[PDB]
Amino acid sequence: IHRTQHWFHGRISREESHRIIKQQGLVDGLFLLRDSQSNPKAFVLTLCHHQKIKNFQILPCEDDGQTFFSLDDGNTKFSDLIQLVDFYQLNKGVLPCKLKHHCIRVA
Amino acid sequence: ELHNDDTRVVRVKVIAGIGLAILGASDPYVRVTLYDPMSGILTSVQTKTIKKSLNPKWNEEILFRVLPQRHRILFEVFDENDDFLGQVDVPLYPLPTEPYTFKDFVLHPRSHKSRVKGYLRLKMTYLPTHLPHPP
Repeated sequence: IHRTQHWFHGRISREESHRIIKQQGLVDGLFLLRDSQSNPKAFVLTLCHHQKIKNFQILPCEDDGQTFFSLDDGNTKFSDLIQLVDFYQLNKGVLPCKLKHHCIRVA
Repeated sequence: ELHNDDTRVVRVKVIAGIGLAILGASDPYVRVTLYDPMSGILTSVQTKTIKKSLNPKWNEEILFRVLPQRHRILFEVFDENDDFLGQVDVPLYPLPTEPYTFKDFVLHPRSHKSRVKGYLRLKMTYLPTHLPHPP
């Protein structure tokens, strides 16, 4: 589970995640994943690029009993958040840039 | 999960469809599906659609982190107008490490009512005190 993943920050707010990204340098490709505050089964990719912070909702869908996740309306689907991060570290897709450095969790 | 040191990154070029099956008004795209036969789909990606073509040139590139000996990639060509235009299902080993050249894979039907023809041109190569818990 992504709960052991260093890029996963769990239940922090939008505001908190922006504060974290800024404090750790506002560098291109700096990112973190967290829980969505608007959907208990969704997550959010928070990503910095050109000194701007974007939030991408990662929505679940069920295909034949198994949950898949997507931030681009099903064009690109993943069995879990680990696959999602591995993919966007290697491909830009709809993102402004590839995922590069994760933010370190803050107490 | 922790990083798996057995993983490699495969560069997948989805180049073109060749001679796909009156007007021939198909709008083809490829659904590219990385999966583990024993546990299921890991990542699925769709190329762009090309309008009104039986010889679409996508020239799209996709990188996957994979377990060469276990994972496989299924390529499915669809008519966005989805109707099935054929599939190619490959292992991820052996592949050369990175020029090397493409292969024109035969497209296969998936059912007796499938009528598919032509090839899918692909190139695939490998690239060379404590943390707080999340609330």
